[PDB]
Amino acid sequence: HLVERLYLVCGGEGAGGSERHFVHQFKGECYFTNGTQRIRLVTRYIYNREEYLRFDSDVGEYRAVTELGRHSAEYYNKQYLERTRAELDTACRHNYEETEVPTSLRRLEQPNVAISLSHNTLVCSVTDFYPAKIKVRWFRNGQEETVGVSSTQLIRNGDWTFQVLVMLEMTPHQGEVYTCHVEHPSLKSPITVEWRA
Amino acid sequence: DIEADHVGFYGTTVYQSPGDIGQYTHEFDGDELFYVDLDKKKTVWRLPEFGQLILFEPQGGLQNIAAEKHNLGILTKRSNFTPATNEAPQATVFPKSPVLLGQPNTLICFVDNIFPPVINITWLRNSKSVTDGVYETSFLVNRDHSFHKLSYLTFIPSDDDIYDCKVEHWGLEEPVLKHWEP
Ligand SMILES: *[C@@H]1O[C@H](CO)[C@@H](O[C@@H]2O[C@H](CO)[C@@H](O)[C@H](O)[C@H]2NC(C)=O)[C@H](O)[C@H]1NC(C)=O
Ligand SMILES: *[C@@H]1O[C@H](CO)[C@@H](O)[C@H](O)[C@H]1NC(C)=O
Repeated sequence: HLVERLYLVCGGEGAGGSERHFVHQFKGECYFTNGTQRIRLVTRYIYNREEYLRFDSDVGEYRAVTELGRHSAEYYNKQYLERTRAELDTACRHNYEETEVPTSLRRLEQPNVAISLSHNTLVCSVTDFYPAKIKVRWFRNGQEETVGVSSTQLIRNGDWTFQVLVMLEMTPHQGEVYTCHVEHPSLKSPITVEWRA
Repeated sequence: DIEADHVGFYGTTVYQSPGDIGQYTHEFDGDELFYVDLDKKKTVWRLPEFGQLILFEPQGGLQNIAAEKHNLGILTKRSNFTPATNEAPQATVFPKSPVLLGQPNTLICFVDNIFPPVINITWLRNSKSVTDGVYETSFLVNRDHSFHKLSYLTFIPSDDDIYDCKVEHWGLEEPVLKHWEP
């Protein structure tokens, strides 16, 4: 049977190129550590770019972040305090255990690996992988390089895959073998690609 | 910055006026799960297999947006009608996978520092605009309460084919092009 994703309730206050605009935002954030052993709930209310009001479960109540929210925090604590507290279980914990566990956290996308040449530099391209955790290693005739190794930051593609580029500072000699070596949760054993001078 | 293994945004809402522009999404570990189309009242999953076992009632998006319409009115007045500042976005173009002659690929335009969340991202091949094979994410939230956004173009890499990612935004005097070639 279909399982329902739940949401954190936005509480309400009491009561164009050159045109002015006005913006408001609400952010409901669930922080999980070791599955659902530690949950932290943080909800934010923001006017334009100024967060003025926050619920943080480590605090236990709404607080004004700036002066704009001084009276907001007193209203929200009267009207939504214990509803928001309970959301830690009815929304964060439920969503992780019942909807992330069977989807987001079972997602495994294996990386693709290709070496190309740009003294000189080898570029190992590691692409289309999910989740983010990965290790990339360079070897030269069976021995691991550690000096001369640099990588780009992790690139988030937005489609639930990442990529990264890992570069090796190298001078090609002889008939050496350079190997790009990738370890990843989708892979029971590493993927390797060899490049020969 | 809070330490955690995982982060769900189970409720990200933005509303602005005038113009009645709003958005509701969920994210997990920084990727979009879905947005509620607020006018059609339906849930639109980032990848279609997300909704095969899981359901999200669009009414939750409607709840959040109505509350935010109300909150916008109150806080606008309390701020003495301080207007938002139009930011200048910045774009980076890169391929989804290594570029290979004749092998279908995806060009990705990442656009950051978007605020307010209203923008145009379009593509040009050899200075001519391209509409087929184009997908665009929702506005995705940043720690500093700006937004980012990605547009995707399907392409066959060839020799000296030339692409530009074109961004127009209120914070830009003229559209900025971000170039790209293999
Ligand atoms: C996004 O693109 C649309 C279409 O190009 C822009 O809307 C047009 O704006 C021109 C600019 O003078 C007007 O003359 C037209 O009447 C508009 N046409 C339509 C169909 O909307 C829109 O302004 C762009 N947005 C931004 C932020 O630049
Ligand atoms: C409100 O904003 C107006 C417009 O800029 C400004 O001139 C005025 O000083 C402000 N008034 C009060 C009472 O805050």
